[PDB]
Amino acid sequence: RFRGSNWKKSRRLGISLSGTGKELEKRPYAPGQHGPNQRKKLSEYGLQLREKQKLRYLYGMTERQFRNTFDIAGKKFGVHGENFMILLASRLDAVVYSLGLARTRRQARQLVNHGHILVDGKRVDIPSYSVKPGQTISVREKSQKLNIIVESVEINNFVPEYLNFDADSLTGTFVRLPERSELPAEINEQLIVEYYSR
Amino acid sequence: LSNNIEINAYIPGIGHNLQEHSVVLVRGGRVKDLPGVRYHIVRGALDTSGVDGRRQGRSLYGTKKPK
Amino acid sequence: NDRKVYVGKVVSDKMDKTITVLVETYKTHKLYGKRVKYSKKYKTHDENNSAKLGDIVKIQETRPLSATKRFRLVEIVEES
Amino acid sequence: ANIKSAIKRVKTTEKAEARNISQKSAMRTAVKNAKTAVSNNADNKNELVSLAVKLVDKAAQSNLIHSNKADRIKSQLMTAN
Amino acid sequence: AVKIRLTRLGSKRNPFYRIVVADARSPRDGRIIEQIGTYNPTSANAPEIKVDEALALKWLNDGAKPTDTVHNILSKEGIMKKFDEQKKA
RNA sequence: AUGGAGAGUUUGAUCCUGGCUCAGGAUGAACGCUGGCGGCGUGCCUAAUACAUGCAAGUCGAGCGAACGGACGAGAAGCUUGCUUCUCUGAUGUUAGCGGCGGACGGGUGAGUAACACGUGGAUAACCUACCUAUAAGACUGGGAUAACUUCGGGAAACCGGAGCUAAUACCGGAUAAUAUUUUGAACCGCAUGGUUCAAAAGUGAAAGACGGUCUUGCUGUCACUUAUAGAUGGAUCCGCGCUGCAUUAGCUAGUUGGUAAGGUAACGGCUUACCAAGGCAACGAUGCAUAGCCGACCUGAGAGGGUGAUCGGCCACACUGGAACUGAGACACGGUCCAGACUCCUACGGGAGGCAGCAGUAGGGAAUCUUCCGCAAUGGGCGAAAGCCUGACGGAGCAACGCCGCGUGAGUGAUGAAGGUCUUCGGAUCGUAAAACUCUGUUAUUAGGGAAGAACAUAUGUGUAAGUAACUGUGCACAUCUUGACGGUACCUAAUCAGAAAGCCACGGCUAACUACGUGCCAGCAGCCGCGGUAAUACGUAGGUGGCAAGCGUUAUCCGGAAUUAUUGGGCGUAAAGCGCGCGUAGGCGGUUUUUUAAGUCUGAUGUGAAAGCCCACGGCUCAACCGUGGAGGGUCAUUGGAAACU
RNA sequence: UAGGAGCUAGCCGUCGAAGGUGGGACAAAUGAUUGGGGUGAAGUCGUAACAAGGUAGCCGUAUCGGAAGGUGCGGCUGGAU
Repeated sequence: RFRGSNWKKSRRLGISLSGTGKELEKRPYAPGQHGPNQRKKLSEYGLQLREKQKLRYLYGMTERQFRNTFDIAGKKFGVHGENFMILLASRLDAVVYSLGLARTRRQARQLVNHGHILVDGKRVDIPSYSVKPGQTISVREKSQKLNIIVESVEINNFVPEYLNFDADSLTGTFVRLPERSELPAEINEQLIVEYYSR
Repeated sequence: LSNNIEINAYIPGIGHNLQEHSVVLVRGGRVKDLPGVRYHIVRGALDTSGVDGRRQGRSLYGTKKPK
Repeated sequence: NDRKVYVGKVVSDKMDKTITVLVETYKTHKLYGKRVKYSKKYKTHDENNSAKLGDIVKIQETRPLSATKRFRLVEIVEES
Repeated sequence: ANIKSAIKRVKTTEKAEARNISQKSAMRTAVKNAKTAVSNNADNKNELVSLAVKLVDKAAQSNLIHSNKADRIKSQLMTAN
Repeated sequence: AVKIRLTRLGSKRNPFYRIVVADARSPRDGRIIEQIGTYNPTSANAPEIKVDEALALKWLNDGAKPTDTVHNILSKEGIMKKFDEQKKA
């Protein structure tokens, strides 16, 4: 996947949601060597590529994972720009970041692959498994606490829309699927659909 | 070639091991602004090794990736 | 049961009991949809030299009584 | 590396065809003479078939000949009878 | 003769048999006479026996034979147990 | 009607027209460089080139001769009191025959074949069918041989040449009934002809074993056996249509063309033979040439669709070549026979042999495409009740990123300058909240212990029931007792483990997001079109940033979209390419106007209704998924069917 | 006896694959030498055509000249006076 450190990633792309923010220290125009110059844009074909780059780098997958969901967005006959996102919002990638199981997603997306998260029962090793809404997104009882697991539950409450949670060993429910209004405007989801049109 | 057709094939790269009678491999790929010759010579494949002193075009011209 | 009982109209009765009726219909180019007339003579055995010139002969297929004789006679209408 | 069946079959079909050229040749003996002696209204003009229709069904009672060939035999035999 | 067999499906090291009553002169995955039902005995518990026993009344009465493994799931599931009275005609 | 934009390119500068070029997909791809692990497919595309070796179809003492070994009572003792040294009771096994089945299956290949071959729709009043299942006729008689054993010979050889012998459920003669059969009359369609009783010379089976218990056998269970029906199987024959191109292939055939009589085939006839007329076949391109197994299927197209076949299925053809037959129900037979040919091999030189397109392997050629692998555990088939053998089918392992899906190459900090150069009209932000210096997690990985499904289905393990049986095994049918597993202790689970050991590549000119210095002097060289380098190159070559995206990146070649440059949909013919020099005219195509018949063409309605991975919609199985099933949809295209006449 | 009939054998003529040549036909490869074409350099000479390009074109045709061109006869403007 991505496997980086997001401290320069808030300044590199459009946005990538590192933490509270990382651009205010140095000059936030560009990271370096050519930025404060004749500032050139790119095309709308490249803007939808850049709007793809504000969501491919945000969700952290590769292509044909951000791209093979797009043809099943052609199976769901709603708005193609946002019904793509609601199936993209219906997986285990929303768990390892948003509900706080680390100070990031990387230490917690490690924690599912050990078999130390164990959603829906015994074990789901993979985060590409779509969280089919209704299954009890649980936590392994042999990994209850760390320096990261229960810590950011106290920091970040409001496990998002149509995914509830608990402190009962930090288990959720994921009661339904959230809509496009439960999809942030940090990257405009409508402007990915035409780079994949081209 | 194998089928005994005589060509004029462009030898890309700078240095070579192509004095005579080298049992070589030949691609397509025309070099423009050069009449008749419209074939390349695969560097570093059959009986030549590729050229040495390249550091921006390293995958081509027979150079293995450094370290 | 029966056998196939197609129709026709003679072209040339060969010597000693071989009439040759003419069938023609309209096939199309499926790329174009435009149909066009086309012909396919199916040669019938005349049992007793029944059919004549002009006759719109309805015949009936059989198993081969000879090399060409695949069809036998049922219906003859007119003559010129 | 021919297996023992191929060396066994060639000899049992040597002797089975020797049993097949026993009776079929004896039938093709019978269709050479009892065919030639039933005709022209001989001494046994209607009794020669009691060996002919005997033996052409002796070929039919075993695997020597097709039964329709035995039917083909009586077609030209009993037309003369 | 014509006989019931085990024609399989499924990915690597995992069979999905749909049964077929057809001739022995065909290969095991060849062209068939009748694909009656399926049989997936390889599960954790079940043999998953789906059977439309209406046509065993035809074929076993005029030429088809059960053969040594397709015979005794019929004696297990009870397909030929219904045929036991249907052969008792 | 979920698709249909493109980028450039003729100038000193425009519009048209035109091809050409790239952007985008895919490949059995292969190559340069790279390379974590699983879960998955595919795997000489060339030489249908040639082959060493292994090695791949068998089957049954419950057929019966043999003969061998031989348990088996096995004397007297060979007195070494232990063997059989003898005899017969001699089983089982071996043989190796005779015997019935199989050999046409599984497996492999696309040369031939442009065709009924295949596909698809029909048809046989021209159809066959061992075995299997059901239906009835029933199993009478005699029987020589005959290998085996003895005997003679050859040759190191190989394997034979001769003399006498031996059993059968093998085999052959005698009569037995049948819709047999050609002679006499009553059914309808398809002229011929059929249809099912008719009624007659007819016609001949025949196999007997191990055995439940009985009867020193009887229904013969077993498993056959031969007589008259069927069910089935696969195959045959006959007409529709889909089926490459060349007239710089036009005149094609002469047993040909129709018929006339014999064949003979499961049937048909020019199929051949004696007869009759030249006829028949043709520019709608017969004829011939060249090329190619066909279809499903793949694939991209808005649809109009048409290109691939490694795939993966169905059919056809082939088995060193070319002929001829045998046997068998089924062959003109891939590990049968004979002939002829060409190649190869052994030899003691006398004559002997062999046909990898069955599975690996070898050489060859090629750019290249799997281990002289394992096990039959599952399935499936073969003969046998079964057990057993054969599986080089199959189920697995190997090897390959060649390709598909996840997995990786791992984090909260803290200097925007700790040590650091693609620049400086250096002062600097800086690679760079990069990082030393730490919190922490252990996908994989290290490595030491449980372990698994599949692996369930039999025959083995009696009571029975059903056809029941003289009674009972037997056979179909309930148990509940017990069988074995290539993969594999592999996968999986536990713990321990270090933040462990892991991405590469092309430009940074404009297309197109990713730039700057050293050489460099139209040189080296890049080069998709326009083009860079002549001493100030952002373009070359040298090096930091980034960028596109990840175990790939790039090149090469190959089909499609982009592209309506084949334009039915959806192209032009005055000057751009498109009218002969004009005609006249043969064929052909296409024709003014107005009424009525059919329902042919049109368009509809009742169904059957169109193919398996491919294809509509929704689930199930896969950790996701890769990858396999479900439910209708179902054809809405073709057939069986009713119709309607303006317009043809 | 094995004589007839048949059979093994014996001859006797019809058709045969392959062969053997035989003539050709067709196809491919090669051939001392050659003659048209393309690309480059255009090394060279001339300046034909484009300006009524110094003495308008163009077609069919015909002849000469190595070629460019020269002329001639019908037709066309896609030409100046």
